[PDB]
Amino acid sequence: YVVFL
Amino acid sequence: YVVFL
Amino acid sequence: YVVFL
Amino acid sequence: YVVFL
Amino acid sequence: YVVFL
Amino acid sequence: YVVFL
Amino acid sequence: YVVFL
Amino acid sequence: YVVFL
Amino acid sequence: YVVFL
Amino acid sequence: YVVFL
Amino acid sequence: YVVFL
Amino acid sequence: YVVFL
Repeated sequence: YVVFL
Repeated sequence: YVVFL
Repeated sequence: YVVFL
Repeated sequence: YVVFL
Repeated sequence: YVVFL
Repeated sequence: YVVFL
Repeated sequence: YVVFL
Repeated sequence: YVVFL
Repeated sequence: YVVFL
Repeated sequence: YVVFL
Repeated sequence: YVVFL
Repeated sequence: YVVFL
């Protein structure tokens, strides 16, 4: 799981 | 913005 | 699953 | 914008 | 910002 | 688990 | 601007 | 996937 | 502008 | 994943 | 600006 | 993971 913002 | 899972 | 915005 | 799954 | 797990 | 801000 | 993934 | 703007 | 996928 | 702006 | 991961 | 600004 990865989120980049 | 990116989300991956 | 991937979302790019 | 792209979504793929 | 990034979160990965 | 990693978060960078 | 470029995004690639 | 690539977008150039 | 170009998008390819 | 890469974004250049 | 660049982000890559 | 790398960000340059």
